[PDB]
Amino acid sequence: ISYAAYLNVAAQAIRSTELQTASVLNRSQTDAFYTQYKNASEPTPITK
Amino acid sequence: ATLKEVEMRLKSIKNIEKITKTMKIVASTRLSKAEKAKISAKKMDEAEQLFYKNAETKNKELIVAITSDKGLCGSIHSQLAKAVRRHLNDQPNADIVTIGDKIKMQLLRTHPNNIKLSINGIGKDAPTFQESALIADKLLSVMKAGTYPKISIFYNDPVSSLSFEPSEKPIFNAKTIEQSPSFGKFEIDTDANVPRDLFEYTLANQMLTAMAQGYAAEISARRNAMDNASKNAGDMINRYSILYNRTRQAVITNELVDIITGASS
Amino acid sequence: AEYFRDEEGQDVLLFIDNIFRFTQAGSEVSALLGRIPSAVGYQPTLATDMGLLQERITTTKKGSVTSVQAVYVPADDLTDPAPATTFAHLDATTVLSRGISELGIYPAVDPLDSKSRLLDAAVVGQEHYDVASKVQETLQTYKSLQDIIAILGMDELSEQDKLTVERARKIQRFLSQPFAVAEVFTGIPGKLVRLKDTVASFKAVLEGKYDNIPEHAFYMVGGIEDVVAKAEKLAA
Repeated sequence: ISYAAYLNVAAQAIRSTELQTASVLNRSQTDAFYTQYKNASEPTPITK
Repeated sequence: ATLKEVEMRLKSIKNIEKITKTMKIVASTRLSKAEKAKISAKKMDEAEQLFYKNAETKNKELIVAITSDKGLCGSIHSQLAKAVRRHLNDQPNADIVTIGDKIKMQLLRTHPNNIKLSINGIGKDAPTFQESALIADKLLSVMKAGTYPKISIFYNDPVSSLSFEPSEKPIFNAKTIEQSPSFGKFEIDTDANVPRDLFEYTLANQMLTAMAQGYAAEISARRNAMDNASKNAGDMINRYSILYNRTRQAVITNELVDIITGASS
Repeated sequence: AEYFRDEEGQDVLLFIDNIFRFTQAGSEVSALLGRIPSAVGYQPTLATDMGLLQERITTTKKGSVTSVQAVYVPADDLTDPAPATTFAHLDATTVLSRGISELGIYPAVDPLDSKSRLLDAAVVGQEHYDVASKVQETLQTYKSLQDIIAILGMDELSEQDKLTVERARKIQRFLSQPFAVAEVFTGIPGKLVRLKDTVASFKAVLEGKYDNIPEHAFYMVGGIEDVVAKAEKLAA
């Protein structure tokens, strides 16, 4: 866990009063997954 | 025949122009979101940069590269790659993390080994804090980012919103904080592990900046590609149109030749 | 014209309007006599008719008739037997167009479809030829140079590149020359400019003696003498 991960998670948890604009809400989520790779072949993606 | 083979191929070029046209209009919309996002990112970054000068900028390596998952962006995919590969001469066994499907392809070929981590979801979801933060976290455990003395980022700088220049910068290592005066010029007692938090925070803030600047240089090159495609298709429309037309004139002439011979009969 | 030349030794200039309407009239004149018009629907007696016409215009030791003619094509078709056959006889070609005319340019002669087979290095001198070739070259590069600058950025011109721009665009203006008859088209009464002042102007613009003077101060005047007036007013 990066510092910026930790604090990100803080930002996110708070989006669990919804008094804010739409870009703000977007920034705290993403659909992105990361394809893991071996040192060629690819181990299965785990959600980012 | 001749006639019809001109005529169908011409349709292909015409459909292609329409597709490249539509796509370029759409590029212009994306470039604006890409720029707004870049400003805010770059400004956040600037505040750590004030610091890094005064600290003294100082000093296996890691390579990061920045692309969208979508293609048609001209030669961004491979020019950026070409600069990744040039610095692949300074160490063969360097671990390359490819951010976007398109840059992944060119680096995979030169060494399959160096692809260790790669990122899906750049094209659906624009550069934003969530991506960069999760990607900064995984770097530290998977890639041995922290225990590396070298980390460098490659991207495409959006010098202006109609241009792209490929550029590199360093992502200021925890080794850099340690051995630059900034436990001696910048104060903390022992109240926090300032290297292990500051590094991790500027891993992401710099990276976000590289992501937003790249998305903007790229989309800007893509508008250019899509424009240039539309022009190559236009040249081709005109040039095949003439080639068809002369054939019709030959056919009219042959019909008139039949009328001349038939008139003799 | 020829009477003048043969027995009074005079130099004369013979116009024709469309030589297209001479081909088209010629189609008809063949057909009535019984001939089959084949030349893609045009007279078969084509070659001889052009030959008589364009070989009665020559230099005798008395005088010379010379002809300026207007050649127009059937809807811009160059494929056809008629445009090629015409182009064959012509010693030089001067190409005038309406696209050029809308930019407030008289002579509207396009300097990249202005070409001669008498612009050789023996016919007009060594100097004249070199002066024409550098004046030709500047424009030719210029058009190309604008293409990739536009794609790369806005104005990304170098010191080297914009030396070429200055020179090119000053030269485009310098072509102008109002005509009394074309008073209305320039919006400016006529001027009369000569062969010597064509020459003087281009040597000077080449050497950047006329890269001291902006683009608008060549606009609506021709030769060297004329443009002395304009340089003076531009400064004072």
